[PDB]
Amino acid sequence: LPAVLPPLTDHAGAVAHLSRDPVLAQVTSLCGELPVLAPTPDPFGRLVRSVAGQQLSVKAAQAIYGRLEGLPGGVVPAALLKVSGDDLRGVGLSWAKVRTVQAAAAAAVSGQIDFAHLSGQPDELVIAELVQLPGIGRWTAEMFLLFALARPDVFSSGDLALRQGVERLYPGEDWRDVTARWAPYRSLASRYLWANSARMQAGGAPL
Ligand SMILES: [Cl-]
Ligand SMILES: [Cl-]
Repeated sequence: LPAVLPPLTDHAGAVAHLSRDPVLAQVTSLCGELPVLAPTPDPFGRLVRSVAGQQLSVKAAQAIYGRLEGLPGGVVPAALLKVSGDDLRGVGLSWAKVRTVQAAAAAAVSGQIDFAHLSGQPDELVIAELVQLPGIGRWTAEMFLLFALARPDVFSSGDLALRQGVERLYPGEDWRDVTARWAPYRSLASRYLWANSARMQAGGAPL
């Protein structure tokens, strides 16, 4: 299993590598600079945030996480296990999200997932353990690795927007080939695909 690649501290090297693909050379120059992501000091809390916010507006997502933070002991595994399913519903969580949050907390206290020690674990091992939680599939696990843990080399082949972008920009090409070239910077490449979609949604000119 590939060794864990550290988060980027700057994007200069990444953009030069990606810019070897003339499609990304254009996309990166049209979209400009993207902020450098810092790996979270609290993977558990960031997982709960992600789960809680799913399908909600940005303001609603922040609000509900704020209500979780307000429960006794906050967004900490042992504390969350002492809150009733009824009081978790009470903060506004769907039953599906209650079950996911309880399952994640339970996995933390039982040692099934060691959220304090993810940094040494290869992407696929972290993914496999997250996937075993109800309501967390591969896509959610991969989004977590990319955005929460700031891992540099994640291409989520289940992300509709990424796949549509590759289809659009590289018609007739094998996506596995296209995206392999971007390694070891598939996460930044993905973020530039999402940025390009947002650019097009704002009225931008196509490639
Ligand atoms: Cl909800
Ligand atoms: Cl998922």
